[PDB]
Amino acid sequence: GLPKVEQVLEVRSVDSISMNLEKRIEGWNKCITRILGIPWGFLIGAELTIAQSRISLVNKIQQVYRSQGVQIHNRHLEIIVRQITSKVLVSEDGMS
Amino acid sequence: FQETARVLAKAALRGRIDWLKGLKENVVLGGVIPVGTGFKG
Amino acid sequence: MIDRYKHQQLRIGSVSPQQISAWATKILPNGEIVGEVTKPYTFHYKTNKPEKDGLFCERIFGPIKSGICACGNYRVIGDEKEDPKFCEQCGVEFVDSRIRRYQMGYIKLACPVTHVWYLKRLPSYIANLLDKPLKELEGLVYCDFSFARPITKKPTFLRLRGLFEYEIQSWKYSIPLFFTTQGFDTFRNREISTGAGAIREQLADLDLRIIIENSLVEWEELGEEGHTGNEWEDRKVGRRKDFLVRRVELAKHFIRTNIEPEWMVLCLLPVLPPELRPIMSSDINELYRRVIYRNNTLTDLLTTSRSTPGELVMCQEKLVQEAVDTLLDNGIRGQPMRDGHNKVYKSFSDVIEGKEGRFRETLLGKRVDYSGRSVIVVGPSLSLHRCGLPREIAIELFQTFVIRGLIRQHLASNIGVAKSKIREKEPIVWEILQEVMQGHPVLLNRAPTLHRLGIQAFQPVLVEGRAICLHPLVCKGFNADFDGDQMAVHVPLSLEAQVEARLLMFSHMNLLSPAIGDPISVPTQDMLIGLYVLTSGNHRGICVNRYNPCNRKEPFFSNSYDAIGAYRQKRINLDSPLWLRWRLDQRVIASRETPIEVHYESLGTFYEIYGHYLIVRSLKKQILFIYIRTTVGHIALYREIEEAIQGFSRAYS
Amino acid sequence: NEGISTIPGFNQIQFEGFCRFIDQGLTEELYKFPKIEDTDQEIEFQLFVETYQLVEPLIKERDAVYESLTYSSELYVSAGLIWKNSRDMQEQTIFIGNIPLMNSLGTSIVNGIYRIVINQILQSPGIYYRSELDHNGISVYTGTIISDWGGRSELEIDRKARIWARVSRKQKISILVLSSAMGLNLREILENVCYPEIFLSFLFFQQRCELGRIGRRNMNRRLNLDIPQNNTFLLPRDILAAADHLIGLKFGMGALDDMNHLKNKRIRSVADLLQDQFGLALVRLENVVRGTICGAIRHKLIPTPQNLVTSTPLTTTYESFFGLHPLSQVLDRTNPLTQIVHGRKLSYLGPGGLTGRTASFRIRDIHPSHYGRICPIDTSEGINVGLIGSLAIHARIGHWGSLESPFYEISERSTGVRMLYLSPGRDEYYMVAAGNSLALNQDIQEEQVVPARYRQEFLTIAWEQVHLRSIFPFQYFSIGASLIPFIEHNDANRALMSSNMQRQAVPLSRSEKCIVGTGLERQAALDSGALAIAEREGRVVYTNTDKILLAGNGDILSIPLVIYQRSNKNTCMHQKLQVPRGKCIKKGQILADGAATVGGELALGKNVLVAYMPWEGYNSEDAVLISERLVYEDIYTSFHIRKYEIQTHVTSQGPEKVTNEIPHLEAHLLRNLDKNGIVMLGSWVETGDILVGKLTPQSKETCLKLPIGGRGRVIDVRWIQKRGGSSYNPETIRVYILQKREIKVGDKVAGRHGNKGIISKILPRQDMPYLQDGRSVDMVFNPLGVPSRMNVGQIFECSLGLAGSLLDRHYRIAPFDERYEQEASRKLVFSELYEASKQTANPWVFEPEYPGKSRIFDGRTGNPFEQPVIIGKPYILKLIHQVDDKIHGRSSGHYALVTQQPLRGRAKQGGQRVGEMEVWALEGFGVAHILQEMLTYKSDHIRARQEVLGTTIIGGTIPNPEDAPESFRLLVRELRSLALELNHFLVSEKNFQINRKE
Amino acid sequence: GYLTRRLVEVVQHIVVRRTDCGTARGISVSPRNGMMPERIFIQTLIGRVLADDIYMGPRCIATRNQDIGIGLVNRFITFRAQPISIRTPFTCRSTSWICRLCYGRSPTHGDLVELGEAVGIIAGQSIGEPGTQ
RNA sequence: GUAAUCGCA
DNA sequence: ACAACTGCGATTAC
DNA sequence: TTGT
Ligand SMILES: [Mg+2]
Ligand SMILES: [Zn+2]
Repeated sequence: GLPKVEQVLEVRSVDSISMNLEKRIEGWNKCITRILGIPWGFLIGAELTIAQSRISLVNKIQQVYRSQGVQIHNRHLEIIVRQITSKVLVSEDGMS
Repeated sequence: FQETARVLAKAALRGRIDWLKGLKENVVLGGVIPVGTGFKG
Repeated sequence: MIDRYKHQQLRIGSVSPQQISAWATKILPNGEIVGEVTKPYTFHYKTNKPEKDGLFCERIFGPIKSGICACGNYRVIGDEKEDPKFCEQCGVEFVDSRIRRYQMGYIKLACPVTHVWYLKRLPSYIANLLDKPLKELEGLVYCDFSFARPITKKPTFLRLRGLFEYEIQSWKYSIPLFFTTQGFDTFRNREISTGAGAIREQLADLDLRIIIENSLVEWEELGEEGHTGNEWEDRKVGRRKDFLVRRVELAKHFIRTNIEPEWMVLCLLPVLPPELRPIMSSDINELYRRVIYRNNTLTDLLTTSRSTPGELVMCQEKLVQEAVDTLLDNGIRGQPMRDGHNKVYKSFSDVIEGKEGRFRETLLGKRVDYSGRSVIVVGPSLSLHRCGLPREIAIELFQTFVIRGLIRQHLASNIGVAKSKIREKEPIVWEILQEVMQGHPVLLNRAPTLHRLGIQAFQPVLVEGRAICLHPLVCKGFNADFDGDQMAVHVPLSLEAQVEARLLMFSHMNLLSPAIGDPISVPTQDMLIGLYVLTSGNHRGICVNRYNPCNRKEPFFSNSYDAIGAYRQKRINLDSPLWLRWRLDQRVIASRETPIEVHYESLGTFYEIYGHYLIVRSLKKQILFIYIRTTVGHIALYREIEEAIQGFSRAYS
Repeated sequence: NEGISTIPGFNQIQFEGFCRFIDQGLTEELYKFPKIEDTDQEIEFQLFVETYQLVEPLIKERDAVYESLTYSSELYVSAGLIWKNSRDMQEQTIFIGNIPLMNSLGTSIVNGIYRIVINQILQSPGIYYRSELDHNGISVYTGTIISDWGGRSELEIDRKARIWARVSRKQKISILVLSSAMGLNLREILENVCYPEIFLSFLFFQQRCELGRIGRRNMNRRLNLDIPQNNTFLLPRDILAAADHLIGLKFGMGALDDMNHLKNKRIRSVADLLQDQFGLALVRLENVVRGTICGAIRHKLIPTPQNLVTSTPLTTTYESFFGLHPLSQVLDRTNPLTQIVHGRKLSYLGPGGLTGRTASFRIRDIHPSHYGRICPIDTSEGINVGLIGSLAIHARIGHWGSLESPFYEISERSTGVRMLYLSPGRDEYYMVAAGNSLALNQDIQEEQVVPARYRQEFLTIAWEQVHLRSIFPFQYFSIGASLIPFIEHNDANRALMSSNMQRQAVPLSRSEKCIVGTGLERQAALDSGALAIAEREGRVVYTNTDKILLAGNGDILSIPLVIYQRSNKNTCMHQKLQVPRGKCIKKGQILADGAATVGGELALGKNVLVAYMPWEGYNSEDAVLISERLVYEDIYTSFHIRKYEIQTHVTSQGPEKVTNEIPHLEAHLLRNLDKNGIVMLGSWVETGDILVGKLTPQSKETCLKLPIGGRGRVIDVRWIQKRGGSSYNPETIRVYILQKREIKVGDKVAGRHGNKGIISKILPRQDMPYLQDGRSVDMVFNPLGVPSRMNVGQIFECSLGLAGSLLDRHYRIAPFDERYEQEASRKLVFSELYEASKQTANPWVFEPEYPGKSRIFDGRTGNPFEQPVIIGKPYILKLIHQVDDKIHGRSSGHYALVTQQPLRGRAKQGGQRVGEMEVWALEGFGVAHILQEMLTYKSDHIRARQEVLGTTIIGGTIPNPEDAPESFRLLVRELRSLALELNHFLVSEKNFQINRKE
Repeated sequence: GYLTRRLVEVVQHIVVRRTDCGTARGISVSPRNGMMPERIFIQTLIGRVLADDIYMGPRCIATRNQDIGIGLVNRFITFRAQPISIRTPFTCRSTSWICRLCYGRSPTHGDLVELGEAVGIIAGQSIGEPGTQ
C-alpha cells in the first residue's frame, strides 16, 4: 500500500519497481550501442527508456491506489513523474 | 530541506546565484509569491 | 504580451577577513577603532551592566537603551540642536537600541583555524584541492606534525620536500644558531611549517590552471586498461578518476567565481550580534567565552617571549581550534564535548539544520497576530458563507476596528477611553463590533491541513457563547467532527487580502475536490437518511395487501401544493401512494417497460396504464391527461429543488 | 496468602516494593561500602552495618505538603574511626542523610509534590539463541548472552562449524582461543562438550561476566546446568554449553527463543530504583569522606566521625532522582480513578529501555504471554503506542522479577483446590481452559470438549486433560477497562477510548451513584485514597465538619477532613460525613465520603434521561442537545481551583517590598488589597485585577494580575516563609481562586461505552421531546454512532437504567455474563424492563412489539414521531476539557526577544501558528497577498506592525511591506557569523542596475 | 505526513505561466494496449487537450487544441477511435513550468488552468491526502 | 527561555 | 554521515 | 531500530 507507494517514487532500485522494466532497460542499454550509431543511439534509447519508465511508474502507482478504491487522476501523478525522469547522467567516458 | 550545512557549504564555495522563481524562495525572503495574484500578467 | 520582468538574485559565498572586519569596524569621533572582542566578560559583577570590550560591550556593538548611554547622560537623536553622535567619555553612540540586534563583532585569532565544514566532512574540499590525503591534513591540524614545503612560489634553500614530517627530530638547533636567529624566523615560513600556516600557504600559493592541467593528464592516463583488472583495482581506478573530476570542477569554479580558497582557513572569526544571543545564558555565549579565553591565553604566551616552549603554544593552538570547531559545528568529528552536566553543546550547524532548526521553525513556519482558537460546534442554520463566531474572540480580533469606530462616532474621545469602554463591556461596543464585521471575511483553518480545503473563508456572525459554529456541509472538507476538535481564526487587514478572501477562498467557489473533480460538499449522515426516507418508496406487493387484489392509489391531487398540504394536515402518510397530474413533461425516470394493460373504448379514447403513471389519450393521438403515481416525498424533493432554482432566479433580479 | 480469594489491593505493588526495599536493599547497599583508608598511616573509618536504624519523620505529611517540604526518614548508623596517633577507634552514631518514605497509597512527598514511581519492563539477562536467514545459503544462527550491565557476548555459526564470537568489531574470533584463555586445556573441552567431532574439526571482562542471580537462573534453565545459584558468574562451562547448543541448532536439535515472551523480561519496581539511588548516594558519601579526610590531614586535626560525614549526598541524590528521573512523575489527581491507575503503569520506554523510535513493531503487540498479566486494551495513544501499558488486577510481582497470575488447579489432589500465582514461563506447559462445565451429552462430564490454551496456542480438548482453569472475571483486564459495563457487546477498539475518557472526568459539586455498574467502583473508591477509613474500632462521640472524634478502648482519635482543597489538575477535593453520631465503626469501614464518591462507590458522573434520535441537525457528527434542566438544577456543576504565586526574590541590589499603595494604577483596581500587599479572603476578582502588589525596588511594579478567564472567589492566601536553604530565602505568596463552572455549549460529555460528544444547544424543557409519561429527555444523542463505532452495550445500559430508576434498584454486573447462557444480557434487560412496566404501571417501558423502544412526541409541535426511539438513563460524565480553558484570542500584544514573532501558549496571550502545511494550501488557493501579510506584518515585521495599528486607527490603506522580515535578517546574521554571505541584490529591468537590500 | 512533504518539495516550482509552448507531440492513448478498461480509458481521456485531429471518414470529430469531455469520450468509444494524441505534462517543452494546453482542464472549476495557478502544490496535496486510506 | 512528562484531536 | 506527522494545551524542573 |  502506502509503503509500496513510497518505494516506487523514491526509486531505490529499478528491480524493486519491476523486473521486466529493469530487464528491458538493460537490454536497450546493451543493444542500442550497436545499431543507429553514436548520435542517434543515445537519444532514441533515452526516449524509449523515458516512455517505458513513465508508463510503468504511473500504471504501478495508479493500480496501487485503485486496489483500495482511491480514485485519482493521472495528471497529478504525471507532473511528479516527469521530474523523476527528467534528468540524464553523463557517462564516465566522455570528458570535454 | 534535508542536508542544510552540506548544500550551504557547497553553494558558498561555488558562489551560486539563485533567481527567486520558486515559492519557498520568496517565502524565506518574505515577499510576494509569484503564484495567483502574485503573478503579474 | 511583454511580461513584467522581476529580477532578484540571492548570492552566497565565502567572505574574506576584510569583509568580516568591515562588518564590525567603526571609527569613533576621537579616532579609535571599535569592533574587536577581547574579554570573556559578558556583564559586570552584581551590577548587571555591560562590561567594556566584552561580549556585550556597549562601545563595539551599541547602547542597551534607546537614547540612554553608559556614560549616564540621556540624549535625543535627530533633535534640532546640534548633538554629538557619540559621547566623548563613553564610546556608546546615541541611537535606538535596535542595532544590538543587527550588529556584529569579530575576534582576532593569533593562530589561524580551519573551517570544520570544509575539512572534516566526508567530501573534503581542502583535501580535494590539496592532493594530500585527508588523514595527513587532519593530523597536521590536530596532531603536532610538520609539513616540509608549504610555499612553492618562493626560494627554498632546504631540500626536505616531504609530505608529512612525523617528528621534529631533524637537526634544527644547529640550523637556527648558524643563521641569525631573526633570519631563521624570517625563512622558517618557507621552511617546514606546522599547525595552520602550511594549509594557508598551500591554498594561497597555488595555480588552478596547473591543477586542472595535471588532473586532465592523470585522467587521460588512467582508464586505459583498469577495467580489465579485478573489481578491487577497477574500483580504485574509478574512485581516483572521480576524485580527479571533482578536483577539476572545484578548480574551474574557483577560477571564475571571485572567491579565493584562501578564505577556507579563517584568520578572523565573526561574532554574532548580542541580542541574537541574549544572556538565561546561552551555549553560544559559553563557547564564545571559551574561545575568547583560549585565544587570549595563546596571545599572552606568544607575546611573552619567543623562547617559550613550542609544546605549550602548540597545545593551546589545538585547544583554540577545537573550541572553534565546537562553536561552528559539533558532532562532525564524533566528539560530543559535553557540558558540566554531561550535556552536548549546541552549535550554529545545529541551529540552522534540523526540524527545530532556523529554517523550518522560523522562515517556513511562524505564528501571527490577530488569531484565536476555540472548539467547534455545529450550527445547523447557517449558510455556506456564514459561520458562527463567539463575541469574546471577535472583540479581541477586531479590537482596533472597534477602537476606530469609537473614535469616529461621538462615543470616545481618545484611544484610552475607548479601550476602557471596550473593557467595561458597554452595550454600544457590541453594536459597533457588529457594524464593523458585516463585510469582513474570516479565515478559518485546522491543524491537520492536509488538502487545500483545510483553510477556507466565511462571514463571521456574532454569537453568544464560546464555541465556533460551523456549517454542517463544510465538515468533510476540514475532516471535522464535533468531538473536541478546535480551529483557528485569521483576520485579513489589507484590502487586497480582503478581496482575495472574499472572492477566491469562499466555500461557494470551492465545491469540487482538486483530486478528481468530484463534489466534496454533499449530504453525509443525517440529511442522507432524511433523503433516503423521502425517496425510499412504499410497500408495493404482499406487504401492502394481505389477499390478492384479483378478487376485488386512491387520492388524486391536481397540484403538488394540495398533496403537501394534505400531508401537513396528516390526511395522507409519507409513504401513502397517490396520483399527481402532470402538465405534459414526461421527465419521470423509469424502466423501458410496455404498458401492463391498455383499455380502448369505442369512442376512440384509449387508456394506457404503466408501472408508475397513467397516460390518457384520444383518437387524435393527443395526450389528454398524464397522472404520475408517487408519494409526497418525491414531489417534495422535486418541488424544493425547483423552488430553490426559481427563488435564486427571482432574487437575482 | 492474600489475593487468592479476593481482589488484591491496587496499591499493594508499591507497598510490597517499598517494604522489600527497606527490609533488604538498604542493608545490601551498606554491606558493599568500602573501608575508607586513604593515607600513609592508613587512618581507617568504618560504618557498623549491623547498627542500621531508621528514624520516624520529624514532620507530618499534612505539614510537608503545606510547607513544601520533603517527607523522609533519618538514617542513623554507628561508625568507628580509628585515628593514626590515638591508636584507638571511637564509636559514635552519624546522620548520613534523609531517605524518603512512601505513603500507604504508594505516593511519595518530595518538596511538597506528590510523585509516583512507574515500573519499567526490561529484558532479563540470559542466553537467547536467535536465528537470521542469509541472503544466499543456509540460515545463520546466533546466541547472545545478556548481562545485568548490558553486555552482549554474541556467538555465531556460518555454513561450516565456524563457532565465532561477535564481541570483536572484526570479522570474527576463535571460540577455542576464548576457551583456552578461560582455562580449558583443549582436552577437557572436547571431552565435556557433546558432538566433539564438530568442535575438533574446526581449525569489559567483569561487566560481561556480571550475570545477575536472575541471569544465573535463566542460563541454567535454557542450558541445562547444575551451577549453584550463588555462583553468579559467567563460568566457561556455560560458554561451552552455549557453544554446544549452538552447534546443535544447526542439525535441528534446538528451539529458538522468543524475546517478546514475558519469561524473558524482568520488572523493575520502586525498590530497584531506590536501591540504585542509595548505592550512588553511598558512592558520593565515600568520595566526600575521602575528601574531608584529606582536608583534615591538611589542617592537622583528627576529627570526630560526625565531622567527616555530611547529610548532603543522600538528600541531593533523592531530590534529583524524584525531580529529573523519567520514571518519577507527578501524580494525576483529576479524579480518584487517576490516582489508582497511575501507579499500575508499566513502561517499556525509560532509562535503559527502548526509545519511542527504537521500538520495533513486534515490541508493541500482545504476546500470548500477556494473558492475565498485562492489559491488552490499555495503551498510550501516540508515537509510544504499545509501549506504555497497565497491570492486570490480580497480578503480582514475583520473587524472580516476573509478573505472576492466579490460576485455579482443577486436578484431583488431597486439597483438590489451589490458587497458584504461576509465572509466565510455567503456565505455557499447562492446559488452561477458561470455559465453564454445563454440558452433558449422555456421557461422562469429563468427556466434554472445551477450548483451552497450550504452548501459546488455542485448541479444543476433553475435560480430563485440562490442568488449570481461569475463574476470576477481572483477571485479564485492568481498573480502567473493568469499569465498562457490558464490555462484551462493545468493540475492543472503543474500549481503549472509553478507558482514556474515564480518566478525564471532573468531580462535580454533587455526586450520584450509577444505576448500572460492574461492581469494581467499591474497591476503586476504597483504594483511591480520597476516603476516610477508620484505623480503630470505637464509637463516633463527636461529629464536626472539620474533624471527627472516634472514641475506642478508652482512647479518642481525631480524623481531620478535607474542606475544599485543590488538586494538581485544578480540581476541588472535598469530604462529607457518612456515619452519624453514636454508631460503631470497625477498623476498615468508611467514615466520610470524598469527592466523586457517594456511599463508598466511585461516582464520576450523573444519570440523565437520554433519547437516541436525530434532532434538527444539532446532533450531526457527534454533538449533544441538552436541556436547561441540567443548567438550572446544578446537575453538572463543578468547582475548579487555580493557584497563582509570585516569590519575593531578593536581588543583590535591593530586596522586593510588598506595599499596598502603588502609584500609576487606576482606582478601580487595588480595592481588594489589604493594608499589606495581598488580596483579602472572600473577595471576588476578575481579569486584569491585582492580587499581590509589590514595590520591587532594585520603583517598579512586579505585581500579580489575573489572566483572561480568571473570575472566582479568593478562598485562601498563604504567606510562606522559605527556610532550610542554608540562607535567607524569598517569601512565597500563593493565592487560590475558585471558579464555579456550569455546563455550557462547548463542553464535552461522555459515556462509559466510548461515546463522546460536545454540547451544541441548550434547548428549554418545553421544546425537548417528551415521553408518554410527560417528562422531557435531558439529552438527545445521534443514533448513527452505534453502527459506526460499534458500541452495543450502551443500549443495554440505557435500558437497564430506565428500569432501575423506576424500580429503585442498582445493578452491579460482572462482565461476560454470557458464560451462563446465550443472550443473558438481553434476557436480564428485557426482564427488568417488564417488571418495571408492571409494577409502576407504565406500559410504555416495555413494548411487546419493539422491546426497549418507545414512541415519544415532539415538544415544539406536539405530534408523535413516526418510528420508535430508544429511551434510557445512561451514566454521563463531564470531561476535563472545557471550553473556557480552550478559548483564546490575540490582537497585538507581545513578542519574543530574538525571533520577534508573537509568543506561544494560551496563558502567554499568543497567536496561532501558520505551519508549512497551511502555507501550501494558501499557495494552492493563490492568495499571495494574504500569505505575504501573515509572513511579514502579522508576524515579524516590526516597522510594518507598528505602522499597522496607526493605519487601522486612522483608516488609511496599509502599504505592502518591501523590507525583509526579521527572520531573514536573522538568518543573514547567523550565516555571516558562519562566514557565509547573503545579499538580496535586486536588478532593475529599466536601467539594468543592481541594488542591494539591507 | 512524511510522504506528503517530500512530494511537494520536488514539484513546488511548477506554475502555469504560458498559454501554449508550441509542442507538436502527444502521447497515444489506446485501450487494447492495457487490456482495455473502459472506466480507466474514460478517466484518462477526460480533462486532456487534443494534439491531433480525429477523423472518421471525411468528417473531423475533434480538432487540435480542443478539450476532451465526457461526450467526446463517449463518441470516441462509440465510433471505436484508434490511438488518440492528447497533451500531457510529459510532452511539455519545459521542466520548470508547464502551459495551459499541456495541463488541460482545471480540477477546480472545469476550464483551462488560468495563468499563475500553482499546479505543483495541488498535485502533491491531491496525492498525499488520500494516502491515509 | 529551554528541557522532561502526559494529554488532545 | 543523514532522515523518520502535524500542531495545540497542561505540569515540574532548570 | 530501520534503512539509506
Ligand atoms: Mg474528532
Ligand atoms: Zn453481555
